Amino acid sequence: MYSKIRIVGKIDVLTGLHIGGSPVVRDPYSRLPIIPGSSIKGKMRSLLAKHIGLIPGQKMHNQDAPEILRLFGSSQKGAIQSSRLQISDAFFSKASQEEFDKKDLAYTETKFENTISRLTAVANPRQIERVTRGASFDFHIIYNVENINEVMADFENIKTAIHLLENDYLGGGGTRGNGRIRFVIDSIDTVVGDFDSSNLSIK
Amino acid sequence: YSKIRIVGKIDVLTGLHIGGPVVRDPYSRLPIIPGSSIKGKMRSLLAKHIGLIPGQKMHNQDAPEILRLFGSSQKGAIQSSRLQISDAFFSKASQEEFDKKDLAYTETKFENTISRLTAVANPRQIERVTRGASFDFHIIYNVENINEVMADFENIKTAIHLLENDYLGGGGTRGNGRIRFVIDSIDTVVGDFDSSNL
Amino acid sequence: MYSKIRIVGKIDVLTGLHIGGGGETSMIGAIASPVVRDPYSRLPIIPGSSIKGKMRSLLAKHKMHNQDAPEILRLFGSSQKGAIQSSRLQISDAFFSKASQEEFDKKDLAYTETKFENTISRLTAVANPRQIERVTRGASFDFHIIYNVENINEVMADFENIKTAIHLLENDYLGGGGTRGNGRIRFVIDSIDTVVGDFDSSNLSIK
Amino acid sequence: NFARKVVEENKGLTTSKLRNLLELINHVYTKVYNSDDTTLSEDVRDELEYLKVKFAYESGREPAVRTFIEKTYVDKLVDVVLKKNTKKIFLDYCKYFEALVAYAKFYR
Amino acid sequence: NFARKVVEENKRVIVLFNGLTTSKLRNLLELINHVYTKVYNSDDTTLSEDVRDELEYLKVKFAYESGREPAVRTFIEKTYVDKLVDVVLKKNTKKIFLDYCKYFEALVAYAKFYR
RNA sequence: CGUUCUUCGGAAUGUCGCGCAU
RNA sequence: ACGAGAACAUGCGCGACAUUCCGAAGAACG
Repeated sequence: MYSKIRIVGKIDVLTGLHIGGSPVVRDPYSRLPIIPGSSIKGKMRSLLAKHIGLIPGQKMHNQDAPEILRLFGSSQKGAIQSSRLQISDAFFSKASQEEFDKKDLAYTETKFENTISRLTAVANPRQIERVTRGASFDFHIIYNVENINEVMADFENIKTAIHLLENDYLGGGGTRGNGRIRFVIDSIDTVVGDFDSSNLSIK
Repeated sequence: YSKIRIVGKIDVLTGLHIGGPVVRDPYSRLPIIPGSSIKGKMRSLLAKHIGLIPGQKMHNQDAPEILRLFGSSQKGAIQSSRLQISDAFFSKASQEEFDKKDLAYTETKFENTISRLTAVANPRQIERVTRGASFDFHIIYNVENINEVMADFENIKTAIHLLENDYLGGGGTRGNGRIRFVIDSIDTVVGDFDSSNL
Repeated sequence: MYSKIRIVGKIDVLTGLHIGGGGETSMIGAIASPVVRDPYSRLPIIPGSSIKGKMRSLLAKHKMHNQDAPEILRLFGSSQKGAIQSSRLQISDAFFSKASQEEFDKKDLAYTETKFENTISRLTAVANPRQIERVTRGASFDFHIIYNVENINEVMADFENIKTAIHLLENDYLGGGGTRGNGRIRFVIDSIDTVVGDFDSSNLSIK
Repeated sequence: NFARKVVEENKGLTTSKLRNLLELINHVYTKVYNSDDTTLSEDVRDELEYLKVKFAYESGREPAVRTFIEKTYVDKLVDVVLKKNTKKIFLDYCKYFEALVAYAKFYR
Repeated sequence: NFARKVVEENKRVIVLFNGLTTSKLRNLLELINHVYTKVYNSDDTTLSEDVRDELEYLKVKFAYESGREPAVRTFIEKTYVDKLVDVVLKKNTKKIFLDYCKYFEALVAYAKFYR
């Protein structure tokens, strides 16, 4: 009996979120900003890999700790491990869409910036499009239970990754203010299988 | 790998101007101090405090302390930034203090721009946040070398001491933007690092 | 060592100081010349812009701003394309001092007083009333400026020029008008110290 | 709206008085920006009441201002903002006043 | 098309539209870019009321910039930009506005091309 | 009482631009 | 009694790093 645990929630951008693609990444059918699922997956994987520890002189993403390789997937020759985490694209929520339609907000902002070159003491203007602070994206991740005995350790690692990500930023110019996000988990239930995930939490 | 949060307040001693009409958070129309403004001003002030080689056109050739702290992009020496300055929003305490009084969050300052050789004034109208308004600032520091944490927080303290005596954007030369820092709590939000001495 | 020298002192107005600022006033009467007031404390303040502009203009006397003398172009900054210079003088707003506020609260003296004037043409001999808000003579403002030490050798010359400029500001008027005698100002120095760096300003003074 | 036709038909109304009246609108506009309410605010209502009082004295000050007010129906539009009680209508009126100032500059 | 013809007719020795540059046009082109984004968001065969009002404001801005800048006035009179704004306003269709924005885009593109 | 009633410059720049398995 | 039968173009991978909206500018004139 295959076990899949669906974790649904919201990502509330505590600060402007700029996932480029300087236009943001937009869902062409609705022309609304989204968070690419690969952005969440990569940021979580990088943070959790640094927290667990990096093998000295590492080159590839298949050399991380076996914890990282199990949950985030491995493509190593012969030793191929399926990815437990399936992090979907986070789409702009309907509730925040209504709250932005009120007040006639655009759902995006064009932050004006500049860089003062040291030699000329001159400034070079730059416009960075960002998602406004109020916005929330509905995020939906799926966990595959390959090993029933490892679900607890895996969810501890997921909680560690989420906690690091909250204190860190999602993709963008994070070191300069952009990208701060906060996860609010709405439900954690096994969509598929007999597994009892009612005792599980990642935030 | 530990993360220590530096959450505190920034109170404007004079009018604060950061162009964008001051930049405001669109969601609540409240003025904000962009994290990039604080980061750039601190980095420039600290790089001035440390030596500057005669030519730094690339902006990456600088003191290794600066590159370690604020981040680098030198090809083959890409160093991750440890500081992550974040947008200082309008504090709710200051918001309610201004709401009790008949006081607006911003003000308009009028300036003449008198062209001396022609003796003709060219008036200009600037929007700047009134003094006494406080923005709550939030920084994250990622420790990468436990040996260098003391030196990095020394450099952060020096940068903040420089910035408290300097201005933050606008015509600071004409007297806009002087701020004072009031750090509340420095605690390690992630990891086993101890923040008692910080 | 990027040393910064902080100068803090007092400014006492010998005549009414008028520095205008546009805006709206609740219950606005016939008076249409309100002095600039700090919104938070509703007190008259002197904008560092006024002091910087007045001192720079006086020094320039003593098409654009960027063509002035190098000393004026270095202390107060520059914007010439390509040759952009930083500004070593950072004059800030001189807010209403607490000592003068208490001195006014004693006797309940008004901070700002309204003065009546007129201009009359000889041919018609018809007057035009004018009511001007002038900051009362007893007020004093605490001013705080920062001198950034970027060149070590030029700091003494810069402070000599600032002292000359401070004298020029004292001799001349600020704000409303010299021919009217409004805006006479005096500068007293409280503490000049190098807050940042290894620099020492024991001998350096602006007066 | 119909600012173009009226400003062309009526082409000592000086841009100075228009700019003063525009500044008074600016002050109300900042208040309606601070208000951030769909319904018309009571303090904003006081602001526009004193604005119509200022319109009257302006008319008393200069006949040219009065001709402008009567021909452009600015006071009647102020009555409209009150009889409608919304902020969108006030912002429309503020734009119309701005349009009269712009068209006046363009045809000058 | 028409845009190439008018830019070629207004070219001068390089001087375009009596000294018009991209910096002078930057404000108006940013306003028109804002208008376009609102239209891109809109999913309605007919223009909204808000977009109609702010297109009237764009016409006002064209008049104001022309009054301030002789180059922009020459550009408007030669390129029929303001009259085309009136045309799309009276037609009131999203596709016609997108065609007009395409026309402006071609104008600025060829202006840079011959610059 | 009137005058100007913002203006002068910079508007992004440098890099990677698929790599690893079959 | 179909040159046929069974066989995911799939696995891994953050559109990211460096970036001050800034340089100057008296609400002034008789």
